[PDB]
Amino acid sequence: LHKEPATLIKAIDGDTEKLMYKGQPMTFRLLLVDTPEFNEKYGPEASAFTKKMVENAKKIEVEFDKGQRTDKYGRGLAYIYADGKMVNEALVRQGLAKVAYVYKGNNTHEQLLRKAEAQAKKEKLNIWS
Ligand SMILES: Cc1cn([C@H]2C[C@H](OP(=O)(O)O)[C@@H](COP(=O)(O)O)O2)c(=O)[nH]c1=O
Ligand SMILES: [Ca+2]
Repeated sequence: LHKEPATLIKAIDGDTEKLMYKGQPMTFRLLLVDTPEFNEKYGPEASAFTKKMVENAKKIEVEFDKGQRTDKYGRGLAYIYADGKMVNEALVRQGLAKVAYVYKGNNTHEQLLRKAEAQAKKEKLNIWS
């Protein structure tokens, strides 16, 4: 897989964000994770965590996996990086997301994110508390 440029347009919530990719605005849904909705427990925290991470970054990158690049809603499906740190992993490591929606053929970072979930779960963080 390879990283590609993008710039923040607007944070949306824990696992969706509006980015400019190849010069076009797109809503991106983070692969392999599920954050609570804003109205749910930990949803406000998930939203703030992603928003801070992507807004503070000097450099946003998108990384598509090997399979479908957009979902049935027109959202791009990617790993998003903020100054080289993967937002998908960082949410899971903090117990602000669950590993979820693992579909074969877009699951390259599955095991990395499960390792992070296991550690958030150990530490009883947030969703695991
Ligand atoms: C993360 C992801 C979600 N989706 C679809 C599955 C779900 O369909 P349904 O809308 O029918 O429940 C929905 C979950 O996204 P959200 O967690 O953002 O709602 O997005 C994919 O198709 N591919 C993906 O990789
Ligand atoms: Ca969600």
